[PDB]
Amino acid sequence: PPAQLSVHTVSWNSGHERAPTNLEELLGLNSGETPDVIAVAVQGFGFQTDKPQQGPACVKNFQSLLTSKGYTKLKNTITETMGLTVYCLEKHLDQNTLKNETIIVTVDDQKKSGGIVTSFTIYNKRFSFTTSRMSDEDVTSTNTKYAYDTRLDYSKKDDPSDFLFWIGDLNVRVETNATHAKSLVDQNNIDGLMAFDQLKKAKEQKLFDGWTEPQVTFKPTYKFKPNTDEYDLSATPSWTDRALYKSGTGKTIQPLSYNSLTNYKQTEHRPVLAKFRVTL
Ligand code: HEM
Repeated sequence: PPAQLSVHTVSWNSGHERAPTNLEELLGLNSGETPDVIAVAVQGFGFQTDKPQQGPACVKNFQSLLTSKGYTKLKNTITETMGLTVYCLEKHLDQNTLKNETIIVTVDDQKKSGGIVTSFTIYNKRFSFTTSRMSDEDVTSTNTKYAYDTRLDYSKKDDPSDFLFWIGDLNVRVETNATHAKSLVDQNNIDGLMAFDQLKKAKEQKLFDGWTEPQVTFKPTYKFKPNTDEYDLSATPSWTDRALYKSGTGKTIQPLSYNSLTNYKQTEHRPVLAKFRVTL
C-alpha cells in the first residue's frame, strides 16, 4: 500500500457551456503530474435531456485522454443540473473491496436541487466525493439558501469515511455591495473581501461543520462577462465554485494547490482546481 495518494478536484458552474477542447489544463495534468484520483463536478442546465447532444463528445474526449494515462472511470452521474465524475488509476482497484456506491438526493419536487455522493474504497480506506446545488428561492431542510444537506455529509454517519471532498457551487456569496467588493479586488485584498464571504455564516449555523477550505489567494471567480476578464458588476463578485475537505477518522489531508483557471473564459464563472495529498 502506498503511504500517500494525490487527488485533484475540479468544479465549474458551467451553465450551458460545452466541455472545452483542452482538458489537460482543466484537470491539472499539464505540468506532468499523474494524480491517483480525479473528480469533476459541474453545475448547469439540461445535462440529462441533453438537447445539444454533448454527452457523446464528453465521453469520447475525456475517455480518450484519461484511458491513455491509466485511469478507469468509477462513476459518472448526471441529473438535470449536476454532474459528478470520479476517475481512479486502474492499478489501485480491487474489485471485491471497492464497494462503489452513489446516492442522489433531490430536495425540490422539480428535482433541480440537492446533490450526489459517490464513495469507494481503495487500500481499505473509504473516499467520498460530494457535489450539490441549491437555488436562492428554494425551501430547504436548513431554512438557508446554502447547498448543504445532512444526507450528503458522510462525516455524519456512524461509520464516517476516511477522506471526504465536497466540490461545487455551494451557493455561498460575498455579502456586500459590488462597488466595495470591486475596490477590494483592485487592491488585491483577498482576505479583506473574504471577510464578507458567507461560508463562515453557514458554519455558524453548523452547516459544513468541521469542513475546511484551503486558503484562497485568487480573485472571485464570478461574475465575468463571457470571454473577458471583466467583472459584470450587476452582481457582487463572489467565490462560487469551492473545494472543501474533511477526514472522519483523523487522516491527514494536505492541500497542495487551490486556484481558479483563468484561461477558461467562455462563461460567467471560472473553473476551480484543487490538488491534495492524502496520507493513508
Ligand atoms: C464544460 C462543461 C462540461 C464538463 C466539464 C463536462 C464533463 C463531463 C464528464 C467528465 C463526463 C463523463 C465522461 C466520461 O465518460 O469519462 C460527462 C458526461 C456527460 N455529459 Fe458532459 N460536461 C460538460 C458539459 C455538458 C453539457 C452542456 C451537457 C448537455 C447539455 C453534457 C451532457 C453530458 C451527458 C449526457 C454525459 C453522459 C453521457 C453518457 O453517459 O452517455 N455535458 N461530462
